[PDB]
Amino acid sequence: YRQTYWMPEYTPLDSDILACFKITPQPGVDREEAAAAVAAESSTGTWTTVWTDLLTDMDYYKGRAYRIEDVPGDDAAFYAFIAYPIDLFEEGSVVNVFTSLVGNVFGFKAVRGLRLEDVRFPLAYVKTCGGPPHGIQVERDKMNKYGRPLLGCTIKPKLGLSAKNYGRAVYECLRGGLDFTKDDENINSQPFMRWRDRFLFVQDATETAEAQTGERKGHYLNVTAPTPEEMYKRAEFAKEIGAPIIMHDYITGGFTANTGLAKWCQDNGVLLHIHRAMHAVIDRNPNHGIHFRVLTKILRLSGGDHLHTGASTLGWIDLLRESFIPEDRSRGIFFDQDWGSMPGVFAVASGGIHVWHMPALVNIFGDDSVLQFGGGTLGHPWGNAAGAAANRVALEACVEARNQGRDIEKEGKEILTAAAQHSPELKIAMETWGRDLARARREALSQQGK
Amino acid sequence: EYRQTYWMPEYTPLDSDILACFKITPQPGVDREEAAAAVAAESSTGTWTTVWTDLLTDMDYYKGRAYRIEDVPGDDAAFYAFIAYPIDLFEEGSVVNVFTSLVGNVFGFKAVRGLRLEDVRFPLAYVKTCGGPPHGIQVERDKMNKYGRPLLGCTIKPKLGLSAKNYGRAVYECLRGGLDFTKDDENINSQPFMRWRDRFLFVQDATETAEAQTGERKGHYLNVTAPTPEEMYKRAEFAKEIGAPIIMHDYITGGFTANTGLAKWCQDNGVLLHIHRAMHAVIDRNPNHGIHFRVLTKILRLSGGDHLHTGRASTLGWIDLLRESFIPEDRSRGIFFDQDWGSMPGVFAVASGGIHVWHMPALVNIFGDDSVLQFGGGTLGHPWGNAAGAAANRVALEACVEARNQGRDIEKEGKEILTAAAQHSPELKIAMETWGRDLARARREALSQQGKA
Amino acid sequence: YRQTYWMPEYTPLDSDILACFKITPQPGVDREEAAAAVAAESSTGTWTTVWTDLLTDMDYYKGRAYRIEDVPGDDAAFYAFIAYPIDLFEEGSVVNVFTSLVGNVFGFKAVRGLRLEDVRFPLAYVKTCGGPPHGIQVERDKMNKYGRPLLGCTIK
Amino acid sequence: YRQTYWMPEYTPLDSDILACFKITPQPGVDREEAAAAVAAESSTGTWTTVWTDLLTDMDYYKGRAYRIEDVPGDDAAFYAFIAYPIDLFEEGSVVNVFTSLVGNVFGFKAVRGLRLEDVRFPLAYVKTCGGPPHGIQVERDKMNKYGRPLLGCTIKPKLGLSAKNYGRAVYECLRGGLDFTKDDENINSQPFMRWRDRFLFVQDATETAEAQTGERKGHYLNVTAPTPEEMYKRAEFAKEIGAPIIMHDYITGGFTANTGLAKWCQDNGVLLHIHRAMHAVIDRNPNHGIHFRVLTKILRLSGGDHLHTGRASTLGWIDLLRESFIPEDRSRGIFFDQDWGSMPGVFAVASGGIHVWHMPALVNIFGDDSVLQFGGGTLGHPWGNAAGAAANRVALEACVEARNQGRDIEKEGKEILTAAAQHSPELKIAMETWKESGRDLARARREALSQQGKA
Amino acid sequence: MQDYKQSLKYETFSYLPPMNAERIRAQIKYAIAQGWSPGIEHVEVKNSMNQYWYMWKLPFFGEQNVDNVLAEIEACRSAYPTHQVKLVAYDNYAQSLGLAFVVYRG
Amino acid sequence: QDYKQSLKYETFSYLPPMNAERIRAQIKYAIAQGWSPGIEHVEVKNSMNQYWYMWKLPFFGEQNVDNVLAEIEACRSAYPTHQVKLVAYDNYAQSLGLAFVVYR
Repeated sequence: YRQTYWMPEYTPLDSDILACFKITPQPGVDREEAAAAVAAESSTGTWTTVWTDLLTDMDYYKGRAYRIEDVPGDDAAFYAFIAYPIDLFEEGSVVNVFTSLVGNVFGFKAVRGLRLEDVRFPLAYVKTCGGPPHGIQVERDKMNKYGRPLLGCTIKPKLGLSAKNYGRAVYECLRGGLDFTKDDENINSQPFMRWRDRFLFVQDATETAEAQTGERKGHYLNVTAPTPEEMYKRAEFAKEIGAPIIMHDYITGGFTANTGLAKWCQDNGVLLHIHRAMHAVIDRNPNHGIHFRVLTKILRLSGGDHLHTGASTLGWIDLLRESFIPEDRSRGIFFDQDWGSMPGVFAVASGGIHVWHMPALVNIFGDDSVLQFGGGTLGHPWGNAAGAAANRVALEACVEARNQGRDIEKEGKEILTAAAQHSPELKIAMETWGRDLARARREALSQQGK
Repeated sequence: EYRQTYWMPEYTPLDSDILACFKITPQPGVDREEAAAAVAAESSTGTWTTVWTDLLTDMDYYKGRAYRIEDVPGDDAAFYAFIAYPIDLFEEGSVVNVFTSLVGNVFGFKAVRGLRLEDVRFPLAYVKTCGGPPHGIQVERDKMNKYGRPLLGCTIKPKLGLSAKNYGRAVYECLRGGLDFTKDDENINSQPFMRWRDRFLFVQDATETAEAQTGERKGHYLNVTAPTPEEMYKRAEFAKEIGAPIIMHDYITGGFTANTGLAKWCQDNGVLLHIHRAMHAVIDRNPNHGIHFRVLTKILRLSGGDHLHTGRASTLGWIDLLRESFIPEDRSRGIFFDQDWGSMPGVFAVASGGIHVWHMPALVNIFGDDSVLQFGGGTLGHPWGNAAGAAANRVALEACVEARNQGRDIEKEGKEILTAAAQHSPELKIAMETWGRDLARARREALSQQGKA
Repeated sequence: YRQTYWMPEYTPLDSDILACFKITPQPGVDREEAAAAVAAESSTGTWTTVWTDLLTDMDYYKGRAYRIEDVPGDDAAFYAFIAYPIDLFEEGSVVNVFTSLVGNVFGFKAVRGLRLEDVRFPLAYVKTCGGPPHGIQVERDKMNKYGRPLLGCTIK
Repeated sequence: YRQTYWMPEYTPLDSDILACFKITPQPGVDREEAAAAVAAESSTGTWTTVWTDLLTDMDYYKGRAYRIEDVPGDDAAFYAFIAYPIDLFEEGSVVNVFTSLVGNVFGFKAVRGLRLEDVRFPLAYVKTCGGPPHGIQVERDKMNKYGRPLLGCTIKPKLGLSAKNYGRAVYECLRGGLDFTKDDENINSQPFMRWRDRFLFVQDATETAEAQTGERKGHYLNVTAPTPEEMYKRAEFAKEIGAPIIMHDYITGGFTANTGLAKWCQDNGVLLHIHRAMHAVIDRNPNHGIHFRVLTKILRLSGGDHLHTGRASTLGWIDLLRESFIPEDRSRGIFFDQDWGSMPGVFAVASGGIHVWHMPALVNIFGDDSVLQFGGGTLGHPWGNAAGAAANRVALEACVEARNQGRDIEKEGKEILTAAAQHSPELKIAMETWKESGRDLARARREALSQQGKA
Repeated sequence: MQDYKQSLKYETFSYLPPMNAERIRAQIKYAIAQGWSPGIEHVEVKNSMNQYWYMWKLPFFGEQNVDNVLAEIEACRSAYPTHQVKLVAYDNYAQSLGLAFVVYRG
Repeated sequence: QDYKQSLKYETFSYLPPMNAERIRAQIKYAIAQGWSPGIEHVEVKNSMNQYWYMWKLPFFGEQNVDNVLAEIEACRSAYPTHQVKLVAYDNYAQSLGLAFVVYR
């Protein structure tokens, strides 16, 4: 392997895809044979040479291991940096780039563990992908929502609710002050709630709550389906009935399906909320799998307008949202990632948060985020509308504080208690439970280029 | 806390229930009943909380519930939770929804160190809702006119850099040599150096030319894996438009939605569907955290394919899962539930990956007739060309099958059989120098005379 | 007909389609043989066993009479219970199930009268059919009607 | 019911649909009132006269009993004859005519039994229906077959056979001398033999036997389906692959589907074989139900090119099926003149436990414009499907050559068959194997009306 | 058992031995007795599945004499000794052939 | 060494032609599996046809290897220019457990 595939003097081209693999080799392997093996197994599949290879330019069509680094800690693991000429891949196909990097090497017997940490998508390849159907800024304009994170509520129980009872919980949430409610990942078209009936009553709920609040309202109607035809049919019905946003399970429904849904959403002006169902099967083992920041770049190319994003955390949020993200090893960002004009994707926070988390969530995620309260909304003692108002008051007072200059996370309890003197719903609720870097680069480049 | 609602050791599963077996490695503080219960809740009704909306529903029917706990032989850190799910929790005919429901949330549960889905029991009433293989083994054999032996394939290398016409030339040489199939690699889609439509024209040209010169049906797994469903289907239609018998898909990297749709399209159009399991090792290698390949095997059979790559004990476990009509429980092979497929057809097991003439006796002895044997370098690497390597492998496969049919022990007698055939075959001789169903049939007989008894 | 199609020890599988035929037999035929005939006539309808049968698994692909009962208050008629394996039918086709059960056997001359009383559709076959487009509860929600029977008029 | 619906002086108009109901009345009801009730229940079904009736012309829009007769040899039952104005029905809809006549009245409690015996379809209503997609003479021309009844085999077992094995039986049959093989009525698309695979291998068999014999072959591919979209998809694939003939179960699939399929068959040149599965549920009980001759007429109007016809009544409905005009004939259960005009006739199909020894009586009862379908009588031959087919085909021709020579083929049966075996070893072995004017009237009347018109 | 020998066929009566003058005569008077019009056609062997064979002259409308038809058969066969010869009988009522069979298989 | 192309005939046609001992073994193996031996034949130009002529009928319940081998030679004699194929019907799978050309 090392003869052909370890190329330490190779400086990558701006058009190459680059991959950073954290290799954990067996005790008797030299780091360069392992790095050259991973370059070869993720590009040409072999070490040998048969007569058909000599019909081709073997020097151009191969991945190159071009640098090896230590891992702070695990002295039994090293980072292997690999370059792939842009021509190994079909344009506009996260499916083909993804297949090529991870479709084969991860069974390699010669390593104890393989972990794909990051992938440098060159700007020449980004420009071939459809990207977000709309992206953060177009979505704020469509929904007419500026100055705060958006608020959402995943409806529960995921199971056993009729369409109409389901619509009831949606209506009571949206009228309370939440921007969005959300179908669960597992809600597709089950016997207790067929999709067509759910879509109708949810849309009823959405228009009734919108007319009673004068704020635009959304609900992520989940179109994840058994086949592309069913997926598209469901997306078409949401458009026919006026629904402004739909949802897809991009990993379990799949990249081919999702890339297609994203492009249909842009063709049809339908916002697209993305769920990362099953990411943890893949991204949780720090020694074997694919890191969620790779999964995050895949989705932005493929297409999403929202994405659930759970140090590392704030790295992949930048990757999801900003125009340029500089290399930052302290955040596991191993390469500069340039996105150009490809719009960024709303970062979605979820999982067991309530009013007490509000000051931190506004602090950490910033304005261009969606904050999704499951039980934090429904579990309010006075019902869904009261808990939506509580969450909306808390969010808005944490934002007014931040704007006023205060350390919202330290003055958290104080900010909240003061605004609860104007909102019973909030007070009872308390009792129950990157950009500047990207723009600095644009200005600098506008003045003198390189 | 989950234990009270989701731990039901008194529950006996209905025959219509989906069952799962998780290998749970709990954190040091958590005891087994509570881990099993959390897993069951986080993969069905994803909470311990009772909010008012739950009281609108029958919380007792609409939940997964853990019903049995077991030790893991030789691992005290881990244990098995067996969990039952009412058939009503899932969209019918949608492995996308059963997959999402089972594995789309629970794997991030912080109170567990490692979670691994070992097996899933699909009830007959849910199997009958899924399309299954577009043809399956026996129908494909009829269409292709091949009986009494494993099928033979070769994957074209290099995977990168070949023009459409150069590629078809390696295909032609292989096929005319006696191989039944050739194969696009998983990464072969539509890259700048070989656009997909050009590849399809020249491969099909090679397929027709080799079929004319041999008198045996030929095919080449044309890869329709694509960025979008629209591109996938367009590529599939063109392969039918030109007369190709078989196409190919990367069901995991393209996705379960696209693949179910492709299988449906294939069955509606008479095109065989060869399935590649790319990415699977990301998921099924680590024995403490992920999804075992035998689960990935069952989802493919239900989603639809006519061939699946299958790669000791577990390996032939999931082969039986892939091909046979009924597979009884067997923990010696990692089969944790009886799996009844009914009349849903079996899928060819495909063996590939660094194999040559010398592996033939073991391959025939292990996979049997209803398998495809894929040779990478083992055909391209022959020193007289592709045609001769194809012939060498074809002769060595046939000699093993004739030897097996005759009562010989083809593994114990591997060298002798191949040598005795080497004498009538210069291609094989120099190539030698360079390098279960009984059970399902028994149960069907018994259930025919006695029924339920 | 009897030796192959009367199986009194067979217990129906849960995947089986079951039928209950009330048979009024002609005066000179025994109940065993008439049940087995109705089972054969409503599944294989074989009047002469030929070589193509031997290409198939004949024990599986056949209806089978498995029980007989008296008709209370009628000594001339009896109930024949018959099991059909789920594989005999096209999924999601009442057309095919109907045609199979009742398409041939009601003309059986060797019986004086034949009445199909009940059919057991197994869950695994129910799941293959579309069912009501909506059903009672969905409809009530669509029409916003609760707590009383609905009322209609037929125009004359 | 009587004062408005019993009209003994009404003479039926020629545009009227006429029905003949055999009524077995309950002990305490008179025949007048029971006829008038059946007429009302099968047209206006009024139990209380209300104000909306007075918005309509009540004298026109109603069925009317206009005659009653005794049932010969049955003092308990009588015949009620009823006229329905052509305007009561949707044009070109046997569905609507059927539903109107039989959709309500058979549940009339005041009657002990009700049997619809015959229906007079007036010419002016016949002209609104599509009819057979082709009919006997067109089909004969398309298949280039003349001077003998056609011969078919029904493949058995109905169940368990793979698509390819099923095509093998088909190939062996067709190549030995049958014109047609047939899907069983239960064969749709089951797990052991998906329809698309069945169609492909049957067509392969059809073409191979056709090339090996030089006579056009066919196989009735059954397109009976769960849904109209599936029915039409299956029919389109048979056309796509070159198949000359398809099959429908018109009762169990139903008239709406069958009517649409016959329309599609004419538009696409596909011949259409009609199976009568379920008919014995409706038509076996002589006291309650619908007689098969009605179901014969419904099928001619709805559309089919062959129809299974399975004593005096039997010969009657064959005439109703095949001929251009059929006179009233109570001895053959024909209660009204039926004029079909130019609407083509349909092949009658004889099946059910017949072998070579039935051939003389079959050629003699059915004549040329018929299909003789052998189930086990072809497959059961100790030498295979080809020899069994050849035996049936030799027996068929020799009976036709005998009859064309003037011989009493039914009397001289065992002799014509024996002189035939002296040249066909296959027919001889099969003989040890198993034991033992309608046209002319129609022509006479067309010529009569051609010279004189109304006379 | 005896193996079924396969060979081309030629529709009605072709599964019986070829017809002597006597058997042909009886078919012709059968047709005349039916009121059908006798007709004669011929075609090359390889083309026997053609819808349209060469017509020998014209149909024999109003023909009562079997022998005249039998002679016209002979003359057609003598003009085309390599061709198959067919006898047909037109039925103008049904616009069909009452009867058709190959007299010589060529 | 350059590769010599010629027409082939599916399973076993890459091995040397079978004498009587080898043919019998395949027949015995098929019976040992419980399959029904069968014999088909066809003109050489037509070997790729799905439907060959059936020689007689399949030999159901047949345990005598030597009687199937006789019928092969019987079929060869009746069609000396045809290819002769031995098949073995698997009733459970509705497939063929074995098929190979005995005489080319």
